Amino acid sequence: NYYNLRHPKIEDLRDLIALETLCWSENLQVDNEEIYRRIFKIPQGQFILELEDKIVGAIYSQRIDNPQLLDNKTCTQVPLLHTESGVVVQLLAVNILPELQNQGLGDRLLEFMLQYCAQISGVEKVVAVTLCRNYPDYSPMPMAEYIHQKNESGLLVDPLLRFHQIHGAKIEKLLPGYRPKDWENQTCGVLVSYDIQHR
Ligand SMILES: [Cl-]
Repeated sequence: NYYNLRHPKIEDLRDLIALETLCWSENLQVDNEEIYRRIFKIPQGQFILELEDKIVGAIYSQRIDNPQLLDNKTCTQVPLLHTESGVVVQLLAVNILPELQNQGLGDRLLEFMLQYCAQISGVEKVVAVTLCRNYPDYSPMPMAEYIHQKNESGLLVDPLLRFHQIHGAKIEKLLPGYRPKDWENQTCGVLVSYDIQHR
């Protein structure tokens, strides 16, 4: 329960690759080179969660000029969009070791990140391209309808979209072809946005 939150160092590389493998299927993982880019080129944009000298989580980001740039892109191209002075922070992933999920860690990490981005000079907006977890249970309902499907009390039915919703995200739109290998979601990412102006 003794947690530390810090920016990554190069030495974290192998543990963060290990975290990537544990958190995502092979088709959904980013490659080792991208983990290295984040920690070498943009350490101020990433946060690592430690539990007694062991990494158990990470939240990642980069800065881009505007969300429209994400249209018609794949996840492997989006690193090329990074700009040092971009007014939009793009959250790239929230990773929590599966054995430690549903303990509020993701919640705390996202909140911290959101607060942190709100005080970065020049940053106007935060967005993320996330994805559904349970679309195969609802197929063939169109994904464009599914991503807004709320139960009777109003939380989104999809647990990954709900996570963003409960932290103040607005579901913007589908991004077809964002993840060519994500066949359960028919390649589609989901763009969400955070209004950070109150922060
Ligand atoms: Cl640059």
